[PDB]
Amino acid sequence: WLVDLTTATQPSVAVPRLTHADTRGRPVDGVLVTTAAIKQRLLQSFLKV
Amino acid sequence: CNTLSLVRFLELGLSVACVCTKFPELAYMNEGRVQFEV
Amino acid sequence: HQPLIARDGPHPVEQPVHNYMTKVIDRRALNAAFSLATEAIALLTGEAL
Amino acid sequence: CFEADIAIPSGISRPDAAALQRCEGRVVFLPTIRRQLALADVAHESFVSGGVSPDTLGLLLAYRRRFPAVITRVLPTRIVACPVDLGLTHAGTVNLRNTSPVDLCNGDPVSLVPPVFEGQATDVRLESLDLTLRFPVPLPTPLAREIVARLVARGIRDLNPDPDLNVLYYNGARLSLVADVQQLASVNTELRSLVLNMVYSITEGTTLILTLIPRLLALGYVNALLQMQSVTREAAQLIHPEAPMLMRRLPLYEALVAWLAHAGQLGDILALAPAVRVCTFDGAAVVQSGDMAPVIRYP
Repeated sequence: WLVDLTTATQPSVAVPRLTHADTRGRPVDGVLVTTAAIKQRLLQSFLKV
Repeated sequence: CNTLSLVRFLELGLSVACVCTKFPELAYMNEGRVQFEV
Repeated sequence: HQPLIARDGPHPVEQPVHNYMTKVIDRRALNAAFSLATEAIALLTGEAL
Repeated sequence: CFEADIAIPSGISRPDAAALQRCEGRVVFLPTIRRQLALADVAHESFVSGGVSPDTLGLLLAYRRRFPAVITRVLPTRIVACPVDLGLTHAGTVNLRNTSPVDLCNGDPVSLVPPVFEGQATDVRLESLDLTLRFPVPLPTPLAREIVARLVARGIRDLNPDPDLNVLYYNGARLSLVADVQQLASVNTELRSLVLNMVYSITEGTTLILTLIPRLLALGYVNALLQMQSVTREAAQLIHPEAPMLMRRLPLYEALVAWLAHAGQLGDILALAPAVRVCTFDGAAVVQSGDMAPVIRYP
């Protein structure tokens, strides 16, 4: 369910030139704002980073 | 009054793999024969 | 500059519309305020010392 | 003063922009006094109260309810109005646009309905976002109280038919109230509910008093002093009306509050109280139609 929701949209006409890293090299391409209540039961059952 | 009127694009690499052979340069041609001997 | 998969057959020819589309900027308020009592007007200026 | 901003919405045309250039100095009504406002609180479409378009009653309820604001300087992306109702008395001089009478050096002008004059005059419409700004008419206190009681009197002769009420001279001019060709047929259907209010508060009370006072004085300082200042006035009205009309206490005193409840409505409805004053300086003391006037805050 998430993985299509992860890419139902399409990438914008945008290169930031200032990227948010992942401590290795990896650039971040999404945000996924959620509520506090949903984020709890989502993380502990659908692993993790 | 703004930029970002730019997108970029190209497509190769797999564009030769599935093709899985190529003769380039067809000239003024009429008939192409390939015969099989098994 | 959208791609073209320019076709074989006598179906008529593709045509690249490299159109300029515009958008429209909104305007927002974001207002904030804070009180100040009847005293501390002579104060913070230098009157009632 | 405390100037308040009304936000211009999105894409309008240059005649819609020029419509905003023919209104610099009009009168604007608004519900709340938030320092940033939008145009959605302004339009005549924001006057819907029961799902239909308001009448001249339905406007004069709101015209006594919400708050006047006068646009000093027009702007792109904003509307600056220094509102009247804020500020101390006789301060913050503001400038208005006259309509056909004078607005003399005094008079204390009053905002009131458009359809007592030409209805599709001053109903200025925005074409792009498709809204309507029906600006009220600033009339001074004597004539404003004059014309309000004439058309509802003209509504009576238009109600159930069988002099001509419409001449009404000013100090110099002859004021043509009748804009005949298409307005007056729309007049008696846009003051339509309002005439019933001026009537029903008269038919109830007079037919209540003629079964109140005969039920009073014998059911004593108010007794003999009832007709003391009403000698040959109320007994004469008891002689005239009670003869050519018809003639119960527990529904009666129940009707006593209800009529007088409707009476307290109408006093807030009618009589058009002054809100702003013309008392200028170094003017010709006499304003003409289309010319500005320095207007000061409180009556």
